[PDB]
Amino acid sequence: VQTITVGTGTQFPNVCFLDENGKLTGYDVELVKEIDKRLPGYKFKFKTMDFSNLLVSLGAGKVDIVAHQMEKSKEREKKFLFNDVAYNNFPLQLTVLDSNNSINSTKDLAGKRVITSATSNGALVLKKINEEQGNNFEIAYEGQGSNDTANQLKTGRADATISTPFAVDFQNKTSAIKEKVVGDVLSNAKVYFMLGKDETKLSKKVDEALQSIIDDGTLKKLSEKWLGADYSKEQY
Ligand SMILES: N[C@@H](Cc1c[nH]c[nH+]1)C(=O)O
Ligand SMILES: [Cl-]
Ligand code: NA
Repeated sequence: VQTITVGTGTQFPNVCFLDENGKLTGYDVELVKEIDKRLPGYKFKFKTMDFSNLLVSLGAGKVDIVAHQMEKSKEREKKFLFNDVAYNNFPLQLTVLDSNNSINSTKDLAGKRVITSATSNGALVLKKINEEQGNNFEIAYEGQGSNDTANQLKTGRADATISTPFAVDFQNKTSAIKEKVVGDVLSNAKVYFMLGKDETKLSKKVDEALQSIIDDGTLKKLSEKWLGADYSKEQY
């Protein structure tokens, strides 16, 4: 039996987070556990870290796989292996306070400040748009607590962020700060596991397991539980 170390986070509610009993859980975590169950030649264990360190760790060989709703991009494919079978969609839109109707196009960001998560695909998508627009807006990276994305939108310190409907909808359920998506879909990447380029055997095994999880209806059930019925599909 080969031990596989999976890098993930703890700061994505319903995706990778610690519950009331200090147990790591959420969609990505539970999917990996389901995959492990179906691969008797492997044992999967987790290594939790800041999201921003996950691909630094993967690149240094300190984890074998990353599971954190990772969007496929050509930049990431130049460095890492993606498995073939997707396990979510992560369509990105500008996201604003529910009261704010001043922004639809990215052109409406001129002179404004956008807050995002360092190292995320959405940050890259925004960077490229900024450059296309002649550097006409500011991109900043969230911090913790009162400096997180939601709080900087609440106070007006940030005018917008970039996010996906399933995530926005879940956050809104319990928050005083209501966010909404606006405008066009800026990126429509699917979500996969990320591995080292040498890890072709493991990637194939993961795809076999994930396909069986799709085929028996388990992914439908897992996605309904964690993502909500509106975001739950038989396959992605
Ligand atoms: N989907 C993001 C990961 C993420 C961070 N926070 C929420 N999602 C990416 O591919 O970079
Ligand atoms: Cl196996
Ligand atoms: Na296993």
